[PDB]
Amino acid sequence: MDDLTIEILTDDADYDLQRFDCGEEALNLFLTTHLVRQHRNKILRAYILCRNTPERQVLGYYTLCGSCFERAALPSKSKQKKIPYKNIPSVTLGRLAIDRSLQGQGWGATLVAHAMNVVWSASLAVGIHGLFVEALNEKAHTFYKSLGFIPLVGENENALFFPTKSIELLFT
Amino acid sequence: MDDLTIEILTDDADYDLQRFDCGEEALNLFLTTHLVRQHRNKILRAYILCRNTPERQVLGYYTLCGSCFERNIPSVTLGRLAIDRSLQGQGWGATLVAHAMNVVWSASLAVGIHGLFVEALNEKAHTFYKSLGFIPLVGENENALFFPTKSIELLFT
Amino acid sequence: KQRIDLRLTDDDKSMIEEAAAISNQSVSQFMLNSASQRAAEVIEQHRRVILNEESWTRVMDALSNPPSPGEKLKRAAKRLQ
Amino acid sequence: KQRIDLRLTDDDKSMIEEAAAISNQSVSQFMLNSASQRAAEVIEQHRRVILNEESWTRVMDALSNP
Amino acid sequence: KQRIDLRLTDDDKSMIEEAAAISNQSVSQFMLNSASQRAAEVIEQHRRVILNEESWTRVMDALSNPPSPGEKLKRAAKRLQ
Amino acid sequence: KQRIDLRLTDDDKSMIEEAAAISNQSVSQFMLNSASQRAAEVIEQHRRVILNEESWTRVMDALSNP
Repeated sequence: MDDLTIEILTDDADYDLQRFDCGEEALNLFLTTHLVRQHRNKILRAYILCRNTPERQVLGYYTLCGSCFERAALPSKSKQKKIPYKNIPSVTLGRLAIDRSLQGQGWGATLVAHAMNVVWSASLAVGIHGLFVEALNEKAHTFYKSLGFIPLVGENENALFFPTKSIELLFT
Repeated sequence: MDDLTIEILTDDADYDLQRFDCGEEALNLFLTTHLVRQHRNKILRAYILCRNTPERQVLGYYTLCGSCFERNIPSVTLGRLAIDRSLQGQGWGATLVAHAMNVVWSASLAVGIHGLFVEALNEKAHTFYKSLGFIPLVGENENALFFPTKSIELLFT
Repeated sequence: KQRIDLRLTDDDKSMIEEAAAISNQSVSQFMLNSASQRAAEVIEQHRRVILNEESWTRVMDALSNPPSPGEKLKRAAKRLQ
Repeated sequence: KQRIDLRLTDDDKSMIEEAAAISNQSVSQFMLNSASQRAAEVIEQHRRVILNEESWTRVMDALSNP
Repeated sequence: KQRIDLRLTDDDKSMIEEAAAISNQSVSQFMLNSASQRAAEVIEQHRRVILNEESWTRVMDALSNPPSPGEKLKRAAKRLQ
Repeated sequence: KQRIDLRLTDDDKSMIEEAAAISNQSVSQFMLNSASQRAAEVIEQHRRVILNEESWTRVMDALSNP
């Protein structure tokens, strides 16, 4: 564990997968089949936390995708004018998993920071207002809440948000 | 002429369609170019006022079709109604409308129909229809009027 | 059976060909389907009366409190008999 | 000015001509306008998905190893 | 340009044949248009987030006055540097 | 049991693959389910239209006479 790095998945599909366990078998099985297939379809960008060795075993991963948001129905908008805005651009961090070996070691947080660094670098090339994450359960919810993510309520409950501006602030 | 009747278009197309003049070029031309083909394609049923002559001199007509109103609720509308110049000012239009209402009442006993819509191009037609009982409508429907089937039923008691 | 011959500009024909290719249809099939769908749509729309707030209220009122047939209409009906 | 011929069934023809009469048009005019309007809808929707894909590619390229 | 062989059950064939005939398309036309339109809307709906009144409010206020990065988050940011 | 030949355009194919991966299905499951649900919709609409034209026929007969 001297030699960890975070690399984008290289499309060759040449890592060591099934010897990976984070304790939640949804994330594990998502890595087993879904991650490489969803990556090669550019439905996501996979980032691999692995050792800088020839064997290259995986200790973590996260996924980034483009996304966009909208409001349900804008009322009383005869105020001055109405230039519609239908595809408001954002990025989603879909899922994030750490091998049980690296639990209790802040690696979740450093992966989150790395994703924010990727999103901030993209910020200067395309317009991106902020970063949603999905929190499937209580532990993920509070975890993301403790980094600054604002919870959304009501049928958007399982989603939190972080503005791109406060990402720029993180890297002053 | 004491020998005029009102009949469905009898699919004969055996009527004197050219001598008819009602005063309005649109209704005359609708008679001569559209009424027969639209009756045959079942977009409307055409009733003809004529006399029992060799060729049934056409002296007036009207059309009925299914419709519905919204914002499906079934209704009939009387689309077009026109009477020759010779018969005007004498109350023959009221008579055709009464006859159209009788057709719709008879239908309403076989099929659910809540009432009769009617179309009014100019203010002349609008005031005419308004004076038979029809309820004026407003806005994008200002050129339409309505008569509940219950009222038609009251008529024939 | 029946045949319709149609005239159109080069540009209209290119737009039609592109839309037929996107639809995975031939030019003839795309135009036929387009025309019959728009015809059906038009007929159905023509049979519907779309009432605004007040007109709807007035029709509903007429069905609740239907007017008595007026003198003029009574007399025309009597003229029928 | 080009020429295209279509063949219908009497049901379709009579329907097109009911619809033509209704919209104050000829049968020829009605069919041409129908195919043109619909071509426009189809092509605008196709362009929407191409433009969405262009957006997706820009952002996903930006999110890859920058 | 490409090909897919679908193996179909005899009932689904008769159903899809009825629907293709109703839309006067060939079976293959019907199936490929059905797949292509459904895939487009699945992708569109997957990428979009619809926000109700209050989630929208909180996202907006976040953009207006964005929050300061908390000490935990900054502490991880300085790890990966 | 049966057999069908379907040809697409590398764009259609990639897009179907992307949607199939989103919904955790095979590319065949996705194509079949899409065609099947769409055929359902279309037959249902055709049924509504048939019922509409029957009630149309019924009123138009009633307005001819008994």
